[PDB]
Amino acid sequence: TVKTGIAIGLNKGKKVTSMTPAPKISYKKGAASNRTKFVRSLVREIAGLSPYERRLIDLIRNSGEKRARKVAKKRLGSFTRAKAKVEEMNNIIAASRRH
Amino acid sequence: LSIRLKVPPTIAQFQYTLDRNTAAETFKLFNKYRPETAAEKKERLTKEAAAVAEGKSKQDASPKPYAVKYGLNHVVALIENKKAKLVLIANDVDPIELVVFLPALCKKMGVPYAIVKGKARLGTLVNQKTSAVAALTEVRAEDEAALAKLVSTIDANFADKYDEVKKHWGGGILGNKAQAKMDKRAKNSDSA
Amino acid sequence: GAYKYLEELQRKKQSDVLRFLQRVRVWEYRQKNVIHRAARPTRPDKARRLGYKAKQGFVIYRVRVRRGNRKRPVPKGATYGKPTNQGVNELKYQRSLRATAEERVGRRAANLRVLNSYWVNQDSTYKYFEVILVDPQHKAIRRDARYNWICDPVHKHREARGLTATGKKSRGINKGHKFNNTKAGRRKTWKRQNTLSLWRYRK
Amino acid sequence: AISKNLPILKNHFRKHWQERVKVHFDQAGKKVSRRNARATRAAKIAPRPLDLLRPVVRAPTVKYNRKVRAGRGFTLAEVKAAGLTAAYARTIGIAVDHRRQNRNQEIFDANVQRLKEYQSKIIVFPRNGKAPEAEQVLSAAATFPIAQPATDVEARAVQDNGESAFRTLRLARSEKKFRGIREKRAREKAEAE
RNA sequence: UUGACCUCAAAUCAGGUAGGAGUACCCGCUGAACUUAAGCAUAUCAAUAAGCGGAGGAAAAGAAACCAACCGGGAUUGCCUUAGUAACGGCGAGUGAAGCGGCAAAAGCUCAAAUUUGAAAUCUGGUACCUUCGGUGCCCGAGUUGUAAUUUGGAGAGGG
RNA sequence: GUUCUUUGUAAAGUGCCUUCGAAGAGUCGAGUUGUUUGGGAAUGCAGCUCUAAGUGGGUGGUAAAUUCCAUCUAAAGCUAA
RNA sequence: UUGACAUUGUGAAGAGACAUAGAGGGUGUAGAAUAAGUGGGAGCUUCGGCGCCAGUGAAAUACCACUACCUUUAUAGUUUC
Repeated sequence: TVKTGIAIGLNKGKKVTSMTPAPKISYKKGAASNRTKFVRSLVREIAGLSPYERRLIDLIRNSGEKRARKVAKKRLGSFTRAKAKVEEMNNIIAASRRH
Repeated sequence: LSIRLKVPPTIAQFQYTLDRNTAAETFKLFNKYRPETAAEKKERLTKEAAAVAEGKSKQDASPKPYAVKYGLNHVVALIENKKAKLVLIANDVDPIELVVFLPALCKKMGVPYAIVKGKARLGTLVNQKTSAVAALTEVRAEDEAALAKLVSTIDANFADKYDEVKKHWGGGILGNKAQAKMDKRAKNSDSA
Repeated sequence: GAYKYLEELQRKKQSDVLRFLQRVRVWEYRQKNVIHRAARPTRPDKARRLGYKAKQGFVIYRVRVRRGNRKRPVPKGATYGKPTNQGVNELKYQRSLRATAEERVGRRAANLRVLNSYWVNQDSTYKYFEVILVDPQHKAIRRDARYNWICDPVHKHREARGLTATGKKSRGINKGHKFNNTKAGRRKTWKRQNTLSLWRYRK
Repeated sequence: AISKNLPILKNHFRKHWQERVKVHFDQAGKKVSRRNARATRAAKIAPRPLDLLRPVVRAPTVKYNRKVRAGRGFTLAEVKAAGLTAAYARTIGIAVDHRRQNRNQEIFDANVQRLKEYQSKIIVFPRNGKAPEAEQVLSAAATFPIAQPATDVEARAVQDNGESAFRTLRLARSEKKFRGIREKRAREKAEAE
């Protein structure tokens, strides 16, 4: 981020001429592949959905995308999982009644 | 499970059994295909001592061991490589959680699965006690017509009944003394 | 191998299709007593990554206790000191009802050696934590190939240890800020660090 | 009641530190004993030096300067670009780190160069017995001291072309703070389509 | 009108295991009072005294979902220092941790998540033999609900 | 320092290119109550309802949310001085 | 001693009051009238209807509002019956 090379003030850090080789070995836990999307297209299709999620799929489209998110917010316990669970439901509805 | 009350839509196949007319030819077909027992294999190693070991011929001067396929709750390479044909189902099945995803491992890939009951007698042709499935990828020409014939039978008696079974639940089975009063009550309530 | 499909299975037992099977799981758990004899494991996925070998040693127990807290047998409150400290029912325990699944069958484990433990099914009255044990005086265990530490005097018999797999299940005893409390123990993590160590060569 | 204008002591006093004070009357006790184990249990037992050649690592933070510290190994990247493998270094005596490597250039240009003054100074004895003795040194940690590399000497000419500094760093600190304020109104101004 | 596998049992045999004393130090769980108190509760004393169980021959903890905003950092505990300033307390009496720097002592490892599928190779038990903290051969059981070999976050496995 | 044996057309480690990247299943998080503590509006332990993710999750001594970056790879065990 | 969720499945379930909006009657003497306690009377699309049209007379009839609602229906649903 363009260091200063001198005393602190504007930027933070020192001009380190790193060779930036190979970092860690597990940044991307998920990917496309043919196995990660093979289990959910074989197991999840059996049970379908959960009783508490069969009501949440009738609030997003019907009661808009505001209060419906609050319902699932207190249902879980946090809002940090409202974009990793509720957002995932957008692909479930489209792969059910739509397709 | 499938006697008293309702049944889970994920299964509903324990109430259906296979006839003894088709299962007879099925068991006899797997009779000729079985690995050698421990009593007739360890001694065989001493016979090939002057043909394989001292003969310097690893898997060269030996007949092809046409063994029938197998595997139940441990199937990975038989799906990704598309090497699954005739698929059987266990009888007892103690793990209840390990039976609700067995037909799904054949329906998605289009593998002709057969809902059968029994794995103990088929465990004798594998040098064990319990068995599983019995597919054939590299079958000889001796039983070529005796394998493709059973394909049309299974697909027209098992593959055609999966989507319809999944939708409906399953029940209406009579109990015991319960039906000796409940059914006798509606008779007098309608036409005494 | 094919346990990848079992990984997805979590809330499917409560879904409107296997929710009836949930009672079938806790079914056999209550029908049996506390101490008995079992055979092959029911969950090949959990009772495996904790230590497994297809032979005669790795089993799965089935202990049944109550569900709630505990009230000390004091004559309707033998304590009774400070109004905040008081409360025989307000004393809703604090630090042990999880090793209970081993703390009582530990007598049945003192002659053995507890490997690990887990959970299967529960209700609103009892608790069912299946625990796997490994016989240390078994020659197949004393040799094998992988494990070579079972012979040495190592374990603490997981029933009075407090450092069980179900005990190390919690217990944040790392190195950070949330781990400075019980880093040493209970006494030496206070009686020692607050001790003015005075040598011969005083200042 | 009242201590008036006196510093109130708030240390470990009121507690029962009559039998709590863990006095240590050793020092010289464990000294000689370990030294009887350094000339026997470390000398006449496994003829290998204890304190090996530790990697000269620096001690950062502005709070401390011209310091010097040791490490636990020379990673894997430094060993790979040395001459031998990692598994082979565990047999000789070369210290190897763990769980990760390094990315800094100054680190790579300090530890690798030091290994060249160690690997080329020693040899490898065969596993078929033999292995003669040529008087080894039981001190490799404090053999080659490395201080902080000095830059330019004390003879720099007068160079100036707008130092400011005090006025520059003052606006630099302000620019660091006022980033989501000045650019905030500027972004809402250029969006006027 | 007739034989197997799984689950659940019953002895006095070869071969094994269990019930405690002492108990410095240390660890897990549960749980009090007295002293001080510009009255009483909160708080301090005190994750305490006493008592009980298990493991070890040091224990607990520790080879990173840790510690930083710098010159990037290189495992745990303890003595010295950081460290008596902040925090907690009817802000009263009291309690009061961790990081940087420095010193002593160093060499680290591996299950499942993974099918050899064109020869169930390893481990347990019994008999004989032998060089008995062991090895070879024959005969069983456990074992298709997949063992074993290889591999461990620093990458690793599967081809040419 | 010796004497007596062929393990082995074996085992292990290292470099480049293509095809790749698995990760523990009532556990974590959040909320309520009790106990304890040095941690300031939830640090550790125990119990309960709701209840996790697969280009992910969590921490880094001051809660939450939106747009970026980022010290780790846990809920399993063993391990001199 | 009391209550919600969960433990603990299923929806063929007799009869009510609601969470956003548009009609339906506002009838006491007299005035043929719907003049509802109070407020507002120069006004909204302007070519055009009523702006204060007649008799009576305490209050006189479009117009963004504090309003008591006799009796129904109402989209994905509904804590305790």
